[PDB]
Amino acid sequence: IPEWKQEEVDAIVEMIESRNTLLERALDD
Amino acid sequence: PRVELEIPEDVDAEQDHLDITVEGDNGSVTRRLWYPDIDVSVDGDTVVIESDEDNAKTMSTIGTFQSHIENMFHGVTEGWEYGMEVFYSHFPMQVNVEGDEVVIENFLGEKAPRRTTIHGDTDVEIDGEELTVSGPDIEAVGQTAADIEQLTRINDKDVRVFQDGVYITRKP
Amino acid sequence: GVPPTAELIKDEAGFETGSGEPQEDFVADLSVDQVKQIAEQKHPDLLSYDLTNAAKEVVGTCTSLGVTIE
RNA sequence: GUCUCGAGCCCUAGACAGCCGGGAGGUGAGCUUAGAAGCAGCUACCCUCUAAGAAAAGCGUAACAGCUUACCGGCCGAGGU
Ligand SMILES: [Mg+2]
Repeated sequence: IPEWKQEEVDAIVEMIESRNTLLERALDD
Repeated sequence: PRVELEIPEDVDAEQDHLDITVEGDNGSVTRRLWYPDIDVSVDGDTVVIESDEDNAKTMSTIGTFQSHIENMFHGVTEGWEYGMEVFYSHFPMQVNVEGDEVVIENFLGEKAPRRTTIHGDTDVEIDGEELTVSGPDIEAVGQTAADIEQLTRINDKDVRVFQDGVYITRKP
Repeated sequence: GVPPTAELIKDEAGFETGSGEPQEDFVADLSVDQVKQIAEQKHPDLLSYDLTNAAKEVVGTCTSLGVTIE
């Protein structure tokens, strides 16, 4: 799992609280 | 290996021996698909291309057989169509469809007409400076169009200057 | 409507021609307050939302000319 | 050409290819120059917007314009290199 992908999923989950696969990933969280 | 092709609802595909006939609203096309150990059959609503051998040579043909069958599906329904444009500089070229062959007169100023026979049930429709080769069999259509372009082949002079001729403008 | 960035710098600098080698041959000079004024001018030209980033953009051509800041 | 065997890296958090869409601003960087605006030359090559997008890899123009490359997103879906 490339580090940039894990770090991206974080930034997405961050903006949700306050690639389509990475968005779906952030949603599941 | 085994590849299954689901035949379209518009189509009908019967098969005897090594030959496969594909019928549709746009017509029919029969082909011989013969290669060592590659069995092509019609299992109700799907065409099956299979073999026990999986070597590079076998796989090559299996892929060729697939694309060939898919093209017949498209041909008997949507059809195949090539678009052409007749170009000339000094000498007005007279392109016409006389009988079962397209004839080109006064090409590059020549006295003798150049002609080529149309392959199969391929239809060649001409509208002034535009031509449209069409039919269900992509093999016949593709060649007929090619033949037309090849008909004005010039080997003696510099093509860059002597550009007269009918050319393939649109390919399917 | 607003003139190019490279020109707005040459006014409050007093120098016209740049340099044969940017940063390696310091020509003109500026200050923070000077850059803060040029940042107020360009709004539709710049894509930045804050005035902070507006300054960053202006300070991109500066150093790559010989415009030292104090 | 084809058969066999090994090693490294990539891949369903979607790989390789293809197709579509995006390929943006400060600004046509500065110097050189009548002009040169990614791309005659010299130096530099910095920061905003952002999911990407070079002070531009390749053609192209007298210079522009024009076409793609990088890079990003989508469709596709299994191995790929
Ligand atoms: Mg000669």
